[PDB]
Amino acid sequence: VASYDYLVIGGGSGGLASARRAAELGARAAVVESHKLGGTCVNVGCVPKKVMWNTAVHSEFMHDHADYGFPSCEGKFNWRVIKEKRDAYVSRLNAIYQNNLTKSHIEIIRGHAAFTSDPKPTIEVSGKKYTAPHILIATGGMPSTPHESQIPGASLGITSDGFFQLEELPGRSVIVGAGYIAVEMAGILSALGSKTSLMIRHDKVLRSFDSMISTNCTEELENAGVEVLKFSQVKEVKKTLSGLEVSMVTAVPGRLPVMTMIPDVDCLLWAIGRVPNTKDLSLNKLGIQTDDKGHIIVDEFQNTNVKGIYAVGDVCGKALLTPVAIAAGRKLAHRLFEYKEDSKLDYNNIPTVVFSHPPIGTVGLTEDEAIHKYGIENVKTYSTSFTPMYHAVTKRKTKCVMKMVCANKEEKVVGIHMQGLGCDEMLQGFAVAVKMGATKADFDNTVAIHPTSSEELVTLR
Amino acid sequence: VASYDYLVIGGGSGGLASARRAAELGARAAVVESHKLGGTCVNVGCVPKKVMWNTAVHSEFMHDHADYGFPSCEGKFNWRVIKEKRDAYVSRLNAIYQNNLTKSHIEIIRGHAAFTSDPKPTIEVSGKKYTAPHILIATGGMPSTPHESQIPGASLGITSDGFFQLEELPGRSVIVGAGYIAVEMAGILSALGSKTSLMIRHDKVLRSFDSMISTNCTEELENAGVEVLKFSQVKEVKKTLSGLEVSMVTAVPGRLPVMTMIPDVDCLLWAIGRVPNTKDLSLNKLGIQTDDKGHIIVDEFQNTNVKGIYAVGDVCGKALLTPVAIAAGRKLAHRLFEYKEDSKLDYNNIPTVVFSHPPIGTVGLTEDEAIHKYGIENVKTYSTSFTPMYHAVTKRKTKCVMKMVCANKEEKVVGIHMQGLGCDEMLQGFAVAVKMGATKADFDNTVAIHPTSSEELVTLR
Ligand SMILES: Cc1cc2nc3c(=O)[nH]c(=O)nc-3n(C[C@H](O)[C@H](O)[C@H](O)COP(=O)(O)OP(=O)(O)OC[C@H]3O[C@@H](n4cnc5c(N)ncnc54)[C@H](O)[C@@H]3O)c2cc1C
Ligand SMILES: Cc1cc2nc3c(=O)[nH]c(=O)nc-3n(C[C@H](O)[C@H](O)[C@H](O)COP(=O)(O)OP(=O)(O)OC[C@H]3O[C@@H](n4cnc5c(N)ncnc54)[C@H](O)[C@@H]3O)c2cc1C
Ligand SMILES: Cn1c2cccc(=O)c-2nc2ccccc21
Repeated sequence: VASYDYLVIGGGSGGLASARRAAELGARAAVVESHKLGGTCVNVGCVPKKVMWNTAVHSEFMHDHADYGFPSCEGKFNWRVIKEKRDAYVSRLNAIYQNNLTKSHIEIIRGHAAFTSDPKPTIEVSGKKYTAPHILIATGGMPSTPHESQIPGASLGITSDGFFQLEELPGRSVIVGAGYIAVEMAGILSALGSKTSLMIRHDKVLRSFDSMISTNCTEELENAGVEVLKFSQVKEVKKTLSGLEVSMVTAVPGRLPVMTMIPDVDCLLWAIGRVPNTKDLSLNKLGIQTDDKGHIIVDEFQNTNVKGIYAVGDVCGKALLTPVAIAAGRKLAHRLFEYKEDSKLDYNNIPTVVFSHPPIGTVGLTEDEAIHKYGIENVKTYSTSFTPMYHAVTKRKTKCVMKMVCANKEEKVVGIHMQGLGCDEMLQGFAVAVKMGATKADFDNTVAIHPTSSEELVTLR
Repeated sequence: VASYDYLVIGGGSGGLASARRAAELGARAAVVESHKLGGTCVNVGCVPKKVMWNTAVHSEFMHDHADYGFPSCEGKFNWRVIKEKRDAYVSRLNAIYQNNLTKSHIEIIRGHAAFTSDPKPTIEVSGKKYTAPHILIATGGMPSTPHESQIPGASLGITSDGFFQLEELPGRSVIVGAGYIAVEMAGILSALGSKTSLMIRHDKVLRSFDSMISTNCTEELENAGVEVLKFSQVKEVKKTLSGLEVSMVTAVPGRLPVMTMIPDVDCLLWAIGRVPNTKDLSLNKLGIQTDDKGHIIVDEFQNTNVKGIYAVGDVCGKALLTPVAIAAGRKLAHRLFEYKEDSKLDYNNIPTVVFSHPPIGTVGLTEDEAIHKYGIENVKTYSTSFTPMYHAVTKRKTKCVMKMVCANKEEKVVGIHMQGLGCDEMLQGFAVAVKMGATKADFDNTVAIHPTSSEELVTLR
């Protein structure tokens, strides 16, 4: 049995970051990866998604050419052109992350790892065993699909995984789900010319976000040509001559349930959740604790219930973001290999961007969350809504909405929420300020940058 | 003589903001304006500049259409189309600012004000006199042009003022100056198809900015097709058959001076400085103090040397930005009309964006400024340079450069400097953090937003 200081299962965001930082501290480390380095984000996540978003963004701005004094464009978007370049870029990234490991002198173990029943924590890959005083589980998750038993034909639909295998633009797309991935997918497919529907269980998307964002994002989706099918879910999917037929039930409150057949669907995309990647880890061989969804349970230091075994990232089911897996991974490395006992990730005030159109930026508590935590008497929100001067000369419009959530007498900024042009690049700095415990006076004492959208956040009244 | 609590000379950024805030505090206020409300920013500054920048940005991104799988565009940009819409937008803004005053119950006095010799501070407009215990001078400035005596034919050139009167795209443009206005003008004219030169006295533009920015911006200008004429200045301008001939002298260090004639120039644009608007104020009638350039001298509370007379904004020659005039104006209002004796503008850590291509964002001290202030032993800078993943699929490239300047053991962030896509909307939040006295750990403790350019500022090493 080959022994290391650090065995890391999964060469994705969390695994790579943690192994690399451990190695910097002197650890003899190995990374196990059954597929491609970079994991979900690089291969079927953040990176390819962003490239597709950028493409969609081009399509959106192109509508404004004539308004800006430019001749109109020629017609045909070509999905295949961007797909090939996206693929190549992902390949470049894979090669880069492989090299990062090697130059870090981190061993790369190719294959699927599973734990053994061996007393001291030990894994097996392709018949070979490996052990370490410290084993990180960073296996991530994967897209959820409905069982055939619940929804006959569901397997005819694809997921975000399949999305990145698409070779052509689907003529007609139905996206099922109301979370950020669903929204991003629908927004991209629609902007690029797919006749797109987004099917949601209630009245708005992003219901976990601040209500202003939930409302605005749903509206902007509709304004952009995305058909939002409210209080609707899939009952069955059937293969037809032209593509797929989606039978859905719509049950709007105050109305009667009605079943509708959606014909001629080229692409049915399930975006209804992620399942952790733990099924084949043989976690039970060591009594490693999971929840009923298969998420690995950890304390605030990413410890599992078993000594010498840790978990970070999507596999733990909390804040499923690349930078979060990375930060928890690095904090863990510092704790184990720099003996910083207090080293852990603070899961409060993690910023998120949703790449809708326009993009969404959020950090901290929703207004409701603040209300519950501080008391309605101790929360004061400031908000504004405007049309960015970018649109001063266009017939097409998007809105910018901003909300600042303040708590207590000092008006501590405990939440910032926004959607609008530039909001994707706008958030990071404000997240630093919020992390620092900025009050509203801190914002107001900061001189504005004009003319930008961002200045509106430091001149709210 | 009509008496008020507050007489404000100039209905621009600083004047409007100060009068409006005074009025909120109950002041009986009047604003004198000889031309259009909104002053320089609305009429011949920030707003129209930004619209033109947005137009130029379209042109830049259009080069990337085919790379993103879109058909190429048709050819002819039409300046006249955007000019008309820009003009209309400026007209809407004028009407808005007029209305803001009226709804604030601020009297609008149309005409040119000048002080009288009357003992108690009094102004005259169109033969009528007005007085107040508090008179704000907020007259702004105007573009500098060389005297014919120094440069024969200089009056054949225009300034940024003339820029916004242009009805067509000049075929050939020469911009003289190295500051942000020069850079923005050249960048816009060039992006829109003008054969553009930018003539600078030394080797780089923006020499007052951090050296990284000065260097990068000069390079990006060249990469974008702007001819940067280094160590060059105009000796004479002559009207020719086709347009203008610009005779310039170039004196590169280590070389001999050489005179070059630039023929067929349609647009020669002077952007070599701003002169304060004080010449016809009859400041001498009250002994109001100015410098040799005509700037009104003030203390930290915007007091002139004369009791009951104040000045804010470009007329004082310090930090010539709209948000600065606004903030100094409002702080002044609070001091005078809410009796907040400590109310004043902090002129440190004012953020600036330069709308080059890509945009520049800066706040705090350059590296050299930090070095001088803290000692080279007490300054640590972090920097990075990358190509934004937006360009992962394009043949055209721009860079993103970021520098964080840290001082002392705590590594207080005393400067942030950057150029790159999205940097215009990125800066504001970081400016709030820097104002708060953020250290590098504050940045590093902030979870990244991925994939963005902005995340690079919280993961510098
Ligand atoms: C469509 C989509 C878009 C997204 N966009 C963003 C975004 O814009 N910004 C953002 O912050 N996040 C985004 N995410 C989230 C993101 O990608 C994840 O949060 C991230 O990948 C989690 O890191 P991880 O290390 O936990 O898991 P992963 O990055 O998925 O890596 C886990 C790895 O372990 C391997 N593996 C699993 N089991 C084993 C085993 N038994 N043996 C050996 N190897 C194994 C896998 O093959 C894989 O490479 C997106 C996700 C999706 C699906
Ligand atoms: C081309 C250009 C682009 C710019 N872009 C930006 C930018 O993107 N961001 C930014 O923060 N700043 C920008 N600026 C700077 C900006 O516009 C000024 O800093 C701002 O206008 C200053 O405010 P002010 O109140 O001091 O002067 P002004 O806004 O110029 O207002 C002064 C006013 O007083 C009036 N006036 C003058 N004398 C008298 C008198 N004797 N009697 C009656 N009325 C009088 C004038 O007609 C005028 O309306 C730009 C400037 C230029 C020239
Ligand atoms: C931010 N931005 C873009 C981002 C990505 C792709 C574009 O094509 C684009 N075009 C633009 C046009 C005008 C103003 C901004 C713009």
